[PDB]
Amino acid sequence: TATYAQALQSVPETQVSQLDNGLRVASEQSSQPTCTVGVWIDAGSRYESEKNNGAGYFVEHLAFKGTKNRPGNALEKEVESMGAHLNAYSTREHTAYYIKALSKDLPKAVELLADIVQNCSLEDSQIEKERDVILQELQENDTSMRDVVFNYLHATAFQGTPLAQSVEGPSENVRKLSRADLTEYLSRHYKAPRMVLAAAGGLEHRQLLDLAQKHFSGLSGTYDEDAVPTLSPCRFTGSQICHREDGLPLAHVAIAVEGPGWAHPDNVALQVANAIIGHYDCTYGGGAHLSSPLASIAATNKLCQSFQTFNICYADTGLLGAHFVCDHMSIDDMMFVLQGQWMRLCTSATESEVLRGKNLLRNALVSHLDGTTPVCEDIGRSLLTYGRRIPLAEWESRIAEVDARVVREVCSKYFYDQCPAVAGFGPIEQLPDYNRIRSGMFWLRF
Amino acid sequence: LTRFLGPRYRQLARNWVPTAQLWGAVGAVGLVWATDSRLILDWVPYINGKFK
Amino acid sequence: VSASSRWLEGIRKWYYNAAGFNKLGLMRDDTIHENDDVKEAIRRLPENLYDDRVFRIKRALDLSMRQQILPKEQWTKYEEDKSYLEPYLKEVIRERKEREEWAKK
Amino acid sequence: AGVPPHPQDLEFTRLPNGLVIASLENYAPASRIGLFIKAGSRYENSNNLGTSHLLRLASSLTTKGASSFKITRGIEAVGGKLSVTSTRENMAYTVECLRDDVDILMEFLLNVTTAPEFRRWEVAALQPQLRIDKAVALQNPQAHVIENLHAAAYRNALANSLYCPDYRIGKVTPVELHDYVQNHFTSARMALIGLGVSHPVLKQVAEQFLNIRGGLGLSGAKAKYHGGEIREQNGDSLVHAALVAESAAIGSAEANAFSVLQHVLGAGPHVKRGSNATSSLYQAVAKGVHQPFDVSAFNASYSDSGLFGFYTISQAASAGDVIKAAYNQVKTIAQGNLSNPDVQAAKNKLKAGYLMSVESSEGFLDEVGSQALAAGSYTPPSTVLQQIDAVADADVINAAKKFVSGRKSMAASGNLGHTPFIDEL
Amino acid sequence: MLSVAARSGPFAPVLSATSRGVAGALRPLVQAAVPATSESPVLDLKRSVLCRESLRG
Repeated sequence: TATYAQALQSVPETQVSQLDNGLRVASEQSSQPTCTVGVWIDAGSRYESEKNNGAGYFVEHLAFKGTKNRPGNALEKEVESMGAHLNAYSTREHTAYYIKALSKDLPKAVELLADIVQNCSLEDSQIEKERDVILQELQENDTSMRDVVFNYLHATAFQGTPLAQSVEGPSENVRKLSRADLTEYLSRHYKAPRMVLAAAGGLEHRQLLDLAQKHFSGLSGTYDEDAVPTLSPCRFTGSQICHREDGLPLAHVAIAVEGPGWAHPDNVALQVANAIIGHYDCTYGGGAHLSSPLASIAATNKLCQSFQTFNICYADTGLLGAHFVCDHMSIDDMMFVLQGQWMRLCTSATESEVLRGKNLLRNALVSHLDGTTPVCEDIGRSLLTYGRRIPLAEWESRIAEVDARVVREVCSKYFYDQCPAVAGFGPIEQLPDYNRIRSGMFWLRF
Repeated sequence: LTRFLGPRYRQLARNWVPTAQLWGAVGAVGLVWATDSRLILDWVPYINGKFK
Repeated sequence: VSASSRWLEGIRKWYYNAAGFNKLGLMRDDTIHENDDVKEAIRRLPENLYDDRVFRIKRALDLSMRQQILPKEQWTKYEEDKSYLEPYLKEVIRERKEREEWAKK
Repeated sequence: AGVPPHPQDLEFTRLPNGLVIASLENYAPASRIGLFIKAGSRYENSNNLGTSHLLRLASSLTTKGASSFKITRGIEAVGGKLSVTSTRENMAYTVECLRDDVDILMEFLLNVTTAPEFRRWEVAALQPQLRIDKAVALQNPQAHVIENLHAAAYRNALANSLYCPDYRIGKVTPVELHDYVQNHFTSARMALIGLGVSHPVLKQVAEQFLNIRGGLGLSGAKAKYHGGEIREQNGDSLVHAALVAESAAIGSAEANAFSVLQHVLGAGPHVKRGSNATSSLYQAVAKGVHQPFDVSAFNASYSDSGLFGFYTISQAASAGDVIKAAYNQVKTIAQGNLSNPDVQAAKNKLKAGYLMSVESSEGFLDEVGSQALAAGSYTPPSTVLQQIDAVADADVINAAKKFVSGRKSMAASGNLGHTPFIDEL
Repeated sequence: MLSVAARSGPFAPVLSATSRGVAGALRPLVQAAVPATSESPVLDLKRSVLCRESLRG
């Protein structure tokens, strides 16, 4: 018959092995003809000072434009010709480079990744070409109201801390960053005990460890000692940023309290409550019959174009709340209906709705880990944030634990009577005054 | 009438019971203090000072 | 089918005539109190039934005002009192009761 | 050892009534079931345009076995999804949940597809969603172009519009949906695909609930290629343009040759922020064009026709130069300027690309379903890679030859002052 | 190789009960945002990209 609990046991164990220099090498072997290999670096914008805030993003732009062993076109041509896809990203805490390739092409994929990671030929003519490209991207990102509001939310919540900074950096830093600025960041940050070589697909683990000694060895000899860089905690501030712009058709609001951070066991319970509230979009079929009270009232009364809950995680901190996009006249109702939902759950959560939230999460977790790219991403990220790969059976075990009593206790710990960080953009005349938002963070009835 | 009889509502009652108990305490001590209700106030140590 | 079940039917025809909405040309379902289930059932009616309903209500309010009644031949006959709202109203209550059963667990 | 369980094989069954059943026990924590129907936009006629769009939006409306409220609440209770994904040929109703909950979602699935009620008031309430749904899709300039491309190419079925025509919004009737289901949602036009389900169970439900007759027969009225051009003055900063000619029907040997030619000229990017060094069209344009541009080989295959050519995004003034550089690049392949390693690279791109496309259960299920409907069989990846390999360099040149010399179809939007008519190419 | 996604070209609309509305398969735009000037159409009475059912543990 094969039950769901039984099926969680069936997924193979992530094999973790450490190299002599500090490079963690981890694999999840499956049956697939393809794979995803990558390097996950514990480096972002939180690691950057005010004077070098665009650095990680600048290196990301240069990482595929030529190495000492493969100049200019060479990397592109090699990856393209074997049918492989080469990708990268940088978040406030993590930088990643990964190849989607055939499993038989795993030797070459690992080799090419090593070249990008260690031997990036940061060519003077190229860093000058890249500055015009990043500047254009900044003008591009301005038009995305969503990207702006979340950047504002980090800026106001994490006021005067490394976390207030965006991944991209400011315009001043993009046009001023030197060749020496980027090599200094690279030497300080791209060090083996802060790197995970992750892989998922039709590969044996022994194959991967061989390749890591074959291509990543040569980051030892002597390392660290003089400059040990550990992250200092980031103070969250209850605050508001309001960018009034009546020329934009719809308002964007992101509201969040301080979350606990990656490691904390009660991230599971917060996520269940975030599932109960869920997310909405004007293209959803459900309408008035949707389970979630906020979603159902929002559809019925045409209260927005969309909303989404989030639990953004950082080391020892994070942002927990909702973002929505709505008409100028609908901001007040939307705040009220959302805040009332946080409070309902904080004081009076019920057994049934909590099981639904548990079920959405089980489904979210399993649907997410589908194919080599999501699993390889989960291997790299988890090794940086948890130290191990948390098996699906354990996630289920930690999900199954969460009753209504858990939800309202954990919700209260973070949501009840707390100062939110509020980010507003667009036609925001009807956006509530901070005091009133603060007032919606408690119930006089309770 | 019959619509409010179910597992969720029993949970919802259990959730608001400590709160509805504490509002009763607010109401009682509130009424006792506002009327100077001697019957109850004869029991409390510092408020006792009203020697006939 | 039965002699006494023909008598319940004749007592029902008696009450129907005593109620006297038929004297104002109304059908039984015209006379229903408008609650939320009812409002929805009216809303769910096809064009032809809604339009007829509107006219019958219009006619009876006009008669009510002038304190008149229709000629005897034009009264709604108990036998032909079409219960047009019945299946609509039954479906709305069916739907409500489900929502309420769901809101219980 | 950290090894997986030995992988099970796909189980395929053609029922005597025409219906296909396919399943794979992958032992996944979640399950996926799709009912794929030969009911796409091409089976609409001029009297009922947009009926399959409203139907696509109607998957959550009252059925005989489950009310609108029940379908929504029951699926969400278990954290499930119900999605309906239309193409020009197909309609796919895909259901998704954890494996303990299949039975509930199957029942919902069967109700939505085999016992919908299309209640007068429920259907009237949903009409405004066609406007919302279209507006959201049509905010990609590509959508309207590829819509205009198909309307220009065909006189017939594939010319149909995928999103409901504006004049039909608020006009598609409950009876039209009833008629659309009665004559397209039949056994011989259907396939039931299962993932994380056992074959005896899928075969059981198909023999119990999916035995439906009395519809239409073949793959509709044979899609008649015509050619022509649709032009949309837009004021949209950049000009989007698609050049296309008739290619090959899906499954044929020639179709595979067109897919290799698509990868020779260049499909999507491979490197995040890349010059696309192996992209034949991109390099050909970039030699002559220095502003922001994009160019890609467009490849569309259907049951009885195909459209191959290219798609361009360029500055309004640069439009003619980009299209002419792109067209001439194809012309050199047609003339015979194509190397063996060139084709090899394209072959690896197509092979690996296909393999990557079926990596997830979302992509695997969609492929098996489309195969079941188009071919009446399942073709394993190893043999698809064999068919890709069978393509000779001459076959690729001939596919280019066929495009260069065939009656063209064009669709363009933006400031078209410098965008050429077919006439001028 | 019989699919709209596997041949990558013609458009494919997707509606659902809980997940956001999706449009289309292949044609260029990903190698058009790299020559960066593509401002991407505003939220003018509009839904949300990237969907939502990919939430980590």
